[PDB]
Amino acid sequence: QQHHLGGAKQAGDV
Amino acid sequence: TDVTSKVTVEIGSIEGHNNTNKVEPHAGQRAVLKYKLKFENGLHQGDYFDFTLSNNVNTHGVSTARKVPEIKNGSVVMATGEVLEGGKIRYTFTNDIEDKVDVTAELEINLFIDPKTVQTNGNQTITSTLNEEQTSKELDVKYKDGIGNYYANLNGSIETFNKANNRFSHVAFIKPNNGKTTSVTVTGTLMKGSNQNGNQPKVRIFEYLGNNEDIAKSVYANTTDTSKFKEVTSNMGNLNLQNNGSYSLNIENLDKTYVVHYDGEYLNGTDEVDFRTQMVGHPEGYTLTWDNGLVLYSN
Repeated sequence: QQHHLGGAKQAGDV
Repeated sequence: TDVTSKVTVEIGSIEGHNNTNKVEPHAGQRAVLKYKLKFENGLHQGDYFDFTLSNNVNTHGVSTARKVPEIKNGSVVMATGEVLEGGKIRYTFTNDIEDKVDVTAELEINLFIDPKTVQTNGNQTITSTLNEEQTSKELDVKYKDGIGNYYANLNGSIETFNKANNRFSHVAFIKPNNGKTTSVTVTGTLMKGSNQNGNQPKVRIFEYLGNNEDIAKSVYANTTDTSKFKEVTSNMGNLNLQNNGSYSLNIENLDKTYVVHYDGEYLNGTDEVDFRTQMVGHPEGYTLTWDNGLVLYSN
């Protein structure tokens, strides 16, 4: 309700 | 000599992630090009062949290095590859091709959906064209949406990751939704990779001047476009930069979408950066936290 959390990851070589 | 005409695609395929027909680039997924190639005899050191990838993919994703795997027969390097302009990959033969008979080779190359060219969810045809032969795959591309509440949406993406020089860049979009938010504080923190002995990051702040519908779902920001992004870094007494890579920024009125572009170093010996953006806002308090991490792949 007062705090929301999320995320993502980007792909790349190496 | 250009010997592209001497190369046969015996087998060519493009696959989505985990051999599905889908790629979720914000979950660190990618596509894969697989080739089995035959070469006519009589080729020489320095002869070369090209193939071209559709502009919806590249071979680097967030990485700044533009490399492609060597073509090998066992441990023997038969040719080396380069990324040229416009989707072109060029392989140039080594001395080891000389006088060989019935040479074949397997090539596998990771393909990363380009956020500049694929800006929204959709079906994308990925192609690789070698010597008139077109290898083709229709893939579903799906992006994430950031994290939101009634008052705002927070989103962001690592823009570049430079291993060679231990630097990365990142963009965060701070977008108002309904009602009125004041006294916003936005922070950026290296959760993994902070160099306590380093330099302060370069942080630029931009007003987004376009419509919200036109913000790329892919998360891409061409911050050089001054019609879309008005730099206000100088206007913003309100920005504190730390030598450990952290920043804090106060926005008094979130009356439009703000963009924070970050360019900083990270600590040598860190395999991959984890960067957290957190926003605290006050309606007329709440927190939104958005983490960006990396998934790195080898060829």
